[PDB]
Amino acid sequence: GVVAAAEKTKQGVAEAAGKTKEGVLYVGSKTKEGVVHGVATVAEKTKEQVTNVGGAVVTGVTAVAQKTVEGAGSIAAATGF
Amino acid sequence: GVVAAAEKTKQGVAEAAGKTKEGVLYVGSKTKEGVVHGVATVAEKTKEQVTNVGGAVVTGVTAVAQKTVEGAGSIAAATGF
Amino acid sequence: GVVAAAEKTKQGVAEAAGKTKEGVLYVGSKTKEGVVHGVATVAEKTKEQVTNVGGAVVTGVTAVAQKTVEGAGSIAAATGF
Amino acid sequence: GVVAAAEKTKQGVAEAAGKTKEGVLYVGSKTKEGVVHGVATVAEKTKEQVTNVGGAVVTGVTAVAQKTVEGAGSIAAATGF
Amino acid sequence: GVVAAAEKTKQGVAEAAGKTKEGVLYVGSKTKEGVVHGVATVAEKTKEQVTNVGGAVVTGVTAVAQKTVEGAGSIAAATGF
Amino acid sequence: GVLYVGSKTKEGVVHGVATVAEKTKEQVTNVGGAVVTGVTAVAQKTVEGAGSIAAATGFVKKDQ
Amino acid sequence: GVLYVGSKTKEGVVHGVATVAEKTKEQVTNVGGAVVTGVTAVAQKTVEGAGSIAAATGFVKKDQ
Amino acid sequence: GVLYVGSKTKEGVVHGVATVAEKTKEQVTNVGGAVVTGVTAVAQKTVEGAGSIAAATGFVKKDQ
Amino acid sequence: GVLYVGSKTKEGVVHGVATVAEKTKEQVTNVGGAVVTGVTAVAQKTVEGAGSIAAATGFVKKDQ
Amino acid sequence: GVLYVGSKTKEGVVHGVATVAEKTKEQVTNVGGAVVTGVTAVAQKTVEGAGSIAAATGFVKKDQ
Repeated sequence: GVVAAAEKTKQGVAEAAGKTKEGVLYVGSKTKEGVVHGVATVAEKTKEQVTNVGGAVVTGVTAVAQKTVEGAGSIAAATGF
Repeated sequence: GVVAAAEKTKQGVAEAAGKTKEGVLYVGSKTKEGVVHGVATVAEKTKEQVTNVGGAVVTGVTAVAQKTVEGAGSIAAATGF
Repeated sequence: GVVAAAEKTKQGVAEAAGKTKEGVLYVGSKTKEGVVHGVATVAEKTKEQVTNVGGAVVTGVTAVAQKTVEGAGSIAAATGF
Repeated sequence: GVVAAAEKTKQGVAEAAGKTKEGVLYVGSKTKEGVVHGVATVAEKTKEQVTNVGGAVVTGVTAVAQKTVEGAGSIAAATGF
Repeated sequence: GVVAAAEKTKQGVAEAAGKTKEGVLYVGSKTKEGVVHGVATVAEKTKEQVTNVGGAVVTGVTAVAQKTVEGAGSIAAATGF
Repeated sequence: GVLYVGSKTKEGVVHGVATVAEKTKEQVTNVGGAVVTGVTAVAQKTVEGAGSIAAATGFVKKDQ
Repeated sequence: GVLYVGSKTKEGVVHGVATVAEKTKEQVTNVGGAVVTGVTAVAQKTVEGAGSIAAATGFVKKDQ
Repeated sequence: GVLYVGSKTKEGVVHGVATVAEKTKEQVTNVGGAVVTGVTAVAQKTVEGAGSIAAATGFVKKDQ
Repeated sequence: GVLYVGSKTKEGVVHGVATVAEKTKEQVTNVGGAVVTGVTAVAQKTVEGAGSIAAATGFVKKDQ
Repeated sequence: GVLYVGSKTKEGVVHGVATVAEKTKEQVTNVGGAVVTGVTAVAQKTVEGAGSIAAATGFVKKDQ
């Protein structure tokens, strides 16, 4: 039994709410998951060599956002039998 | 039994809500998952060599946003039998 | 039993809502999944060599947004028997 | 039993809603999945060599947005028997 | 039995709420999970060599945000039988 | 020898203005004045002139 | 020999203005004045002039 | 020989203004004055001039 | 020989202004004055001029 | 030979202003004065001029 009321006013507002469940607000928010940012470099001479044989190799600048549910999550997996 | 009321007003508003469940608001928000950003480089001489044999190789600038449900999630997978 | 009412007003509004479930609002929001951005480089001489034999090689600037449900998700997969 | 009412007004509005389920609003929102953006380069001399034999090679600037349901999703897959 | 009321006012507001459950607000907040940021370097001569055989190798600048539910989560996994 | 290769430039730009008004009541009673309550995006590059208003919103000018 | 390769530039830019008004009541009674209650994005590069208003919002000018 | 390679620049920029008003009541009664209660984003690069207002919000100018 | 490689620069920037007003009551009764109660983001680079207001908010100027 | 490689610079920047007003009552009765009660972010780089206000908020100027 909720009641509001205004009378003999020049500017009146009557708000009446019985039950309320507010919700989530993301205002101007930020989120970063698995991020690289601003990787500056100055190298007069650069050399990068990779010699992979039957394996997994992951080089360079990498960013990964990985959600696995029922499996083996990895970035570089190698397996033999 | 919710009730609002306004009377003898020059500007009146009567709002009456019985039950309310607010919802999610994303106002001006940002989200980054698996992102690279601003990778500057100055290299007078550069060399990149890769010699892969029966394997997985992942180089360079990479960004991955990977959602697996019922499998093995990876970036570089190698397998033998 | 929700009730609103306004009387003898010059500008009146009577809003009455019995039950309400608000919804999601994305106002001006952004989202990035698997993104690269602003990769500047200055290299007077550049060389890139790849010699793949029976394997998987993934180089250069790559962005991947990969959702797998019932399979092995990867960026570079190699398999033998 | 929801009721609204306005009387003896110069400008009146009577809104009455019994049940409401609001919906999703995307107003001015953005979304990026598997995107590259602004990849500037200055290289007085450039060379790119690839020598693939029975394998998978994926170079250069690539962007992939890949949704697989019941299969192995990849960017470069190699398989033998 | 909640009640509000205003009378004989020039500017009146009558708010009456029976029950309220406020919600989460993220206003201007930030979050970083698995992030690298500002990795500057000056190296007149650089060399990077990797010789992987049947194993997993993960080098360079990497950022990973990895949520696994029912699997072995890793960055570099190697297995044999 | 200038070179623009894929460059960008924004001079006097209004970009990406989003707005939502949901179930908002509103009652205005204006008498000889200005009442602004809506979206308004103005973008200019050059506005040159003495005694000149370059962008006005809800303005009331009564001089002598 | 200038070179712009993928460069960017923003001079006088209003970018990404988001706004939400949900279930807001509002009652204005203006008499000969200004009332601003809405979004307003102004972006200018050059505004040159003596005695000049470059951007006004809710302004009341009554001189003699 | 200047070189801009992927560079950025922001001169006079308003970026990312978020605002929410939820269930806010508000009652204004203005008489010959200014009342500002809304979002307002102004971005300028150059504003040159004697006796010039470069950005006004809720202004009341009554000179002689 | 200047070189900008991935550089950034912010001169006169307003970035990331968030605001929330939830269930706020408010009652203003202004008479010939200024009342500012909203968001206001101003960003300028150069504002040159004698006797010039570069950014005003809730201003009341009555000279002689 | 200057080199900027991934550098940053912020001159006159207002960044990340968050504000929340929850269930706040407020009642103003202004008569010929200034009342500021809202967010206000001002960012400038250069403001040069004799007798010049560079940023005013809730100002009342009555000279002779």
